[PDB]
Amino acid sequence: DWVIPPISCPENEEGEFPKNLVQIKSNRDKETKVFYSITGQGADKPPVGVFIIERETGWLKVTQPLDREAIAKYILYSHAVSSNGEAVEDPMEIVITVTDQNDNRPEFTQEVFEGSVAEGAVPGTSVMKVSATDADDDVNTYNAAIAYTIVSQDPELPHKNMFTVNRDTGVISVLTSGLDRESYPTYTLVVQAADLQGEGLSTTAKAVITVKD
Amino acid sequence: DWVIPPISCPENEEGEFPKNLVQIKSNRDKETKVFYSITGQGADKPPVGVFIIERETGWLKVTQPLDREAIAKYILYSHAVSSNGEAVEDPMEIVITVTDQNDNRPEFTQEVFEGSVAEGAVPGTSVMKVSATDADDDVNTYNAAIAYTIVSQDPELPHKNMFTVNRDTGVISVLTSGLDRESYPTYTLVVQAADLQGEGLSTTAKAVITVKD
Ligand SMILES: [Ca+2]
Ligand SMILES: [Ca+2]
Ligand SMILES: [Ca+2]
Ligand SMILES: [Ca+2]
Ligand SMILES: [Ca+2]
Ligand SMILES: [Ca+2]
Repeated sequence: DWVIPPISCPENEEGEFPKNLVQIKSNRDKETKVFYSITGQGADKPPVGVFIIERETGWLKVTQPLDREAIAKYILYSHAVSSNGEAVEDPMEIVITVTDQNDNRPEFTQEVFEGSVAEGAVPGTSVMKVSATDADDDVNTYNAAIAYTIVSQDPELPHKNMFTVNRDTGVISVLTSGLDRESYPTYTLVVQAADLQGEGLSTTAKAVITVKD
Repeated sequence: DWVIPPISCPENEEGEFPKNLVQIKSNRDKETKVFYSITGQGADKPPVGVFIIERETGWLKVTQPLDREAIAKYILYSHAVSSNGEAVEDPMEIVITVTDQNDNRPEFTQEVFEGSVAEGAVPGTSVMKVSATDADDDVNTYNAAIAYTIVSQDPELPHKNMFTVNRDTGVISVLTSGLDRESYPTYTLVVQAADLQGEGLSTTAKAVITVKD
């Protein structure tokens, strides 16, 4: 069957407010003068006044930019009251969904990750995992699709690239041979996480790897 | 009962196109992949491509600025077809109404109106009528609500204001005494018509009045 989807409104809208969303209507507006109102969170309950309805025309409007990450869905109820003061409809549920924009940058779950690896570990050996989260919409967009990279390694010995990271999982592995605890007991890697599959907003953190016997 | 009003779109919209109007949906999109299309005048029939629908999301959009005075109402039908090629809904009627903007100036139905009046006619005597039309929406707005005025009179004798016009009807009447055929056999009046009850767009024409015995 054909059905009516929730009203959709993108977050972070700019320009002239308020903005029309949709017109609601009671077909009793034929017999009497009808006045429309809305109730619910976002209307008369917190956050108050985010949405309003024009009492005589039935035009539902949004008055401010929205934030999906604050509230992703609103449930309101419309009311219809004649000029003589009687409700001429049962209140009608109205659903509004807020659509996503890429406005949150990824964040590593810690500033410094620690791991260790045996000096004799064969190339390919998994050492540790770095992890980042992204508040944007991972279900319907790539705004939270994170790619992990290694930005730098200190020291750059015995080779510049002793390790590699899984672009999707943040698991760091031994890339080449030569780890040597006596010479270089510790490595500090700067790792990067970036959304839009690596092309978007980005953040960095450190991974400190202790070489063991 | 609560009912669904036609989609409303203001004429002469500016900025980024296309613009979203509303999202339609088949709840069979649960069982199979659904592809949406629209037919009708404004879609696949002239004017072609004014409205389109995004095949996978169901978002109906308008691609150009509209002109209420060209077309004030569109009737389209939406279709729903599975990826395997069967229609999964009966086509649904979709109505779009175009809302008015004050973009037509009034026009007198002729460039020169002619009338005559007996020189002895008492003040108040109705002489002639000027008439203007306005293509904008006279039902729902004041965009075609015309006010008539007299801009000038030639000659300005025996008095500057021998006549007056009904602001609403354009009927011109004798305002004062002194008309005298031998002295001033003819008057040329410039009359004005302006919408928004006199405050809006305006045009002028002439009224030529012959004084009779
Ligand atoms: Ca946000
Ligand atoms: Ca993001
Ligand atoms: Ca977001
Ligand atoms: Ca127009
Ligand atoms: Ca007009
Ligand atoms: Ca118009």
